[PDB]
Amino acid sequence: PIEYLLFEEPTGYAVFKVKLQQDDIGSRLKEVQEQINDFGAFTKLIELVSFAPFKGAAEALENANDISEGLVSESLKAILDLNLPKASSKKKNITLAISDKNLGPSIKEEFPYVDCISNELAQDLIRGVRLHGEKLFKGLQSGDLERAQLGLGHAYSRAKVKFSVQKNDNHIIQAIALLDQLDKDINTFAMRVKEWYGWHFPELAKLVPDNYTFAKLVLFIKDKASLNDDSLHDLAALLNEDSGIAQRVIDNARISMGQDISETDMENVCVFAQRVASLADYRRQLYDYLCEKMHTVAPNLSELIGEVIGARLISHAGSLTNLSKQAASTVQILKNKGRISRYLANKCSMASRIDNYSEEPSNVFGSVLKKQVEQRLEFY
Amino acid sequence: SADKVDVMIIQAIALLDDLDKELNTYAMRCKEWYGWHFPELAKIVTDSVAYARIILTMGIRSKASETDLSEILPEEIEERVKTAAEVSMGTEITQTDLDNINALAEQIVEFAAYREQLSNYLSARMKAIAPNLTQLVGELVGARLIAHSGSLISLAKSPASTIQILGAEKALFRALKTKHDTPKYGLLYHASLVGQATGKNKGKIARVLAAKAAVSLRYDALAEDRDDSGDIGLESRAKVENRLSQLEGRDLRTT
Amino acid sequence: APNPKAFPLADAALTQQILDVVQQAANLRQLKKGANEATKTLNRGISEFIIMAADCEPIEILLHLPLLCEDKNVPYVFVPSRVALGRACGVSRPVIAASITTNDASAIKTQIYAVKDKIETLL
Amino acid sequence: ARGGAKVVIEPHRHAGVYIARGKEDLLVTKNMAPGESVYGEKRISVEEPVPPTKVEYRVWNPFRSKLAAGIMGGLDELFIAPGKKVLYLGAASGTSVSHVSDVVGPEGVVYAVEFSHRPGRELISMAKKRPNIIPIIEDARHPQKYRMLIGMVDCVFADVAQPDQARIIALNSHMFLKDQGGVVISIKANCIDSTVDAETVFAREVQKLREERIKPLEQLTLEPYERDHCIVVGRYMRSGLK
Amino acid sequence: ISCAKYEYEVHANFKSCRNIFQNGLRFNPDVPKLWYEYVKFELNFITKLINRRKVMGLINALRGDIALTIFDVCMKTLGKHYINKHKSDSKMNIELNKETLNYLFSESLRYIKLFERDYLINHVLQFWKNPELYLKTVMIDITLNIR
RNA sequence: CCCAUAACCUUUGUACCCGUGAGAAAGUGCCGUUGCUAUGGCGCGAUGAUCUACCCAUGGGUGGGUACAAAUGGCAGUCUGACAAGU
Repeated sequence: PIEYLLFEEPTGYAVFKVKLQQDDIGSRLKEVQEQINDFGAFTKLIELVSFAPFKGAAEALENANDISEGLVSESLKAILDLNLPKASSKKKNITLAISDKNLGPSIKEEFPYVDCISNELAQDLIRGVRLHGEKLFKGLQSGDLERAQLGLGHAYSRAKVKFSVQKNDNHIIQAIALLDQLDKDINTFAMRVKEWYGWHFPELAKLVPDNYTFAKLVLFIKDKASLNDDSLHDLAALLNEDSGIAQRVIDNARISMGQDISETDMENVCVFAQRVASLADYRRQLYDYLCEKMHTVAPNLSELIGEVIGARLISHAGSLTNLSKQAASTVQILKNKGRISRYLANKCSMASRIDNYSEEPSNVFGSVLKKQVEQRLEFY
Repeated sequence: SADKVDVMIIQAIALLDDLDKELNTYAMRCKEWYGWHFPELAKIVTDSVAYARIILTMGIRSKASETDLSEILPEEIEERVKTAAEVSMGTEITQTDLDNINALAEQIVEFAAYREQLSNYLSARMKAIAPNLTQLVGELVGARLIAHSGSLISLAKSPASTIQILGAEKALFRALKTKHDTPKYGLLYHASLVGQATGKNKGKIARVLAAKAAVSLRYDALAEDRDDSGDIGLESRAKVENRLSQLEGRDLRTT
Repeated sequence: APNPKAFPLADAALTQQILDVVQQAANLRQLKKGANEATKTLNRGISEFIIMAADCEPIEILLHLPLLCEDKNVPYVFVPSRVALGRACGVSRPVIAASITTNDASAIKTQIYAVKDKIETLL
Repeated sequence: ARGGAKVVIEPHRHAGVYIARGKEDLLVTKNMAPGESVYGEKRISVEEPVPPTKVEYRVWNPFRSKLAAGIMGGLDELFIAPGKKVLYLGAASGTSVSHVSDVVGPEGVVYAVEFSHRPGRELISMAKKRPNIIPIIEDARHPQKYRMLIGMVDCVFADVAQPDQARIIALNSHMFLKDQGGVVISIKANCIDSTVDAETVFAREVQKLREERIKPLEQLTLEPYERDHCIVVGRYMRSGLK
Repeated sequence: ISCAKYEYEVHANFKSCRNIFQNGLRFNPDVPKLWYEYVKFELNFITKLINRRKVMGLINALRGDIALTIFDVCMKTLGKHYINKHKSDSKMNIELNKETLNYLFSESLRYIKLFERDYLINHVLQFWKNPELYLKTVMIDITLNIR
């Protein structure tokens, strides 16, 4: 006598009402197990009654967590109070199939008059419901159970392990790869700025040391035909009239016999140089961001060597974890130079281990290893 | 008129290629850097620029669920991304990480805008340098022709067959040397007319197009007093068009 | 409140048993002694079982070894005292983790297997 | 056996497993998250015919997987196909759950189950790289505490070393395994019982399957790769074992 | 609400419509529409009660606190549940704090629009003391004090 | 399109080079605190001791191996040539 059953789902609770029991003594035979599987007989057995869907991902997480330990959440109490009829606590309780013997006494202590059954026959029915899924629901299951299943599994497991940023290092890896690409494109696009500006004007493209400030100079100085002493002092407000480059290349522009190029071409040189300027600035910003994220993630390593070098290692060895797993000699950083390097290798492997497995790690041990290798270098 | 230098054109084509490569790799990095908060967004909206603008608009999945996004999406795609926003398997992210992802996404938008600017520049510039050939074959393929063969003048002096086979030299010299049937489209294959034909008519239209392009080029690189109206391009285009209608009218199979 | 990460240690009885067998292995060259020597052996795959001190300053620099041990089903036990492990291994200095390696030309095979069971029940 | 030497891919008898012929033959499976190898195995790249894209395959090490040992020894029918769901008990890490997700492919799933926490954490990061591996970090003795997260999986692969490995597989396959669904068991006899003969351990464990209503089809000892293991391939029958 | 409507305005069973309402709130403890409607019904009922009192008189601060206790628990539930919506650093924590405050002021200003009357609004502002919004609050305060 | 929008190869520019697991050194020994004795601390190591081509008496000039850049340096030579379609 199994009057109702309670199926908890990735979304919401459902309470089914049984109509025919299956037999009890002959519960094992081939005929009766094949009727668990085949849907004509199962729909003779179970008729859906009620279904309260969960309210959000946060409650579905919380309620799965409560089922996992054993107590009864308020939504489960709500639906049970809606569906069960009020019978005597001594004579003829209302039965209920559940699939968790430990979930028994929590239900029983709330409602005194509900006797929870989980025998072979109840387990049988619950298996049947889980197999026949969503056909039984007459369409009510709003929401895609498959995607709910994925999300709920991930959220519950992530919360059991307390997954977070300070141990997350994939940010360090991606920042490294993107920094290398930025510097590659920056020097390439510097080459092309310098070539267009040189093709009308070779000598600043030979005589400016820094390509970034050259890009500022292209953004300010339009061409060799736009020249004045206020621009001289604006370069002085920029890098150096101390060198006298501004005056000298006024002379060079007065002697520069390159093509006086068209205005539209000058505007596109302008745009491309400005774009390079924005990119290089962005690179510097990301570099500082990388330093800060490292001081969160693996402070001891960073203080032991240097932030960007710790980044190099983490990207090589693949992640912080694999850096920890790595044998302390085969870690490679970049005669007696070889010996100090190998000693430092041992040290930085150990410091990486302490960063990996701690929580909010030990800049004091960053300092300890720092002074130790400093003494060895002092010997060297 | 100093606005005629094939040198700036040919290096412009090279830089256009570089732009395409770098833009794709940066959006790859952004899509998976962010998907580490919102995973299935990439697969649902595969476009780089649309992705970057989504990252500018929203920053948190539920923030997107509240916010309009439909400026840059069709609404069914909007519904998918809103629901997957409601339940991703993804995490939440801290503010500094959203900050630098955000700055990356706007930098992606800026390369897209820069490329469009460069192509508009190039189209106007080709209209200035070789407006007949531009008016015939389309200015992208015209610029690629000039880029490959180098000087506009040397391209003028090539015959018409070699303008047909200006792109496919590897397959050409392999076929010639090993006694095999030489390739037949070449670099013109991306013109709109040969992208308009069907089969053997693609091969035939590439002959007619290469010949009329040689006329157009020679009128452009040598006629010192050019009126810049591209009329030889327009005339010969009308000729090639009419050819295409005749070929595609003909029906190979019985009535 | 939950289990600390040094779990499992050993009782005094298991402690003296293990220190006994690790001494006799060090006599007969079945013992790879020290942190990264234990690590290299757990990468090669040729190690019976792992003995890790829990006294070490800090705990963490050897705490990396339970990952590989549980990756390869090779059992590990914390002994309490690192100078007791130096005691048993018979080298002059505190050894934070030693590892008893596999072999068959071994006068101490079945003694090792007995203690390996005792560990794997303790887990 | 070098960083440049080419090989000729070919497909196996199984579904979703490939062989890389060459001077020496590799058992390989197609990657899902490309570029990034997980446990250092040498992945093999190919080019395939939109302008083309490089696609990439991964070598499967038998000495570090107790499943590719079974394959590379010979199995009549393995129950993992490229469309299915594999419940995976005892998933210590990527070392094999990655490859099972490669041969399950994007349509199916693999529900990796593990109890401890540090391998759990590593499993979570990898699972974020791979969309199929739903990580469950619960004890496997009690399936009832995650009966909401899993539905009706189509094979159960089992890698525990517990001495009650029979009862744990029986619980999980009653709860979840679809009827007539494959069950792949990696017995390690020294762990399951350390005193008796390894054969005796196999007879007892196979027997317990049979009165747990898993008809065992097939049994292999996987000898040159490991000593004393045996994978038993069986079928959950549930309606008349005979 | 449809069920409540049919049992109250057709058959007049205060027990029945009451029980409908407390049950439905146990099922949905985070919908302002339902909270609104329950406060509404209690007002309608007590207005019928008070008119029954004056018509008995013609032929021959407790209820407001009922409504406002409903308001109090309504605010508690709404705050808690819209915290659980969006559920981890200090800046976004404070950001959800102000956003949730914004949400609850929106619906409580709605409650004002629902709205003896000045006594009720007094209890509302008591609830409030228990920046721009501070200004908007106090300009409403002087406006209602005039009113 | 298997990519002449490329690869090779030479040539120029820019870089580097030949696991092991237990040994290492041969009242002061040191510095300083104390007046006419108390001494402050230091005096190795599994939390890693010892091992991984040419000339001019720690120089430069040789020599090849690996990686980044360029080139109007190469491989490397630009298809056919009068008929076709309708009735």
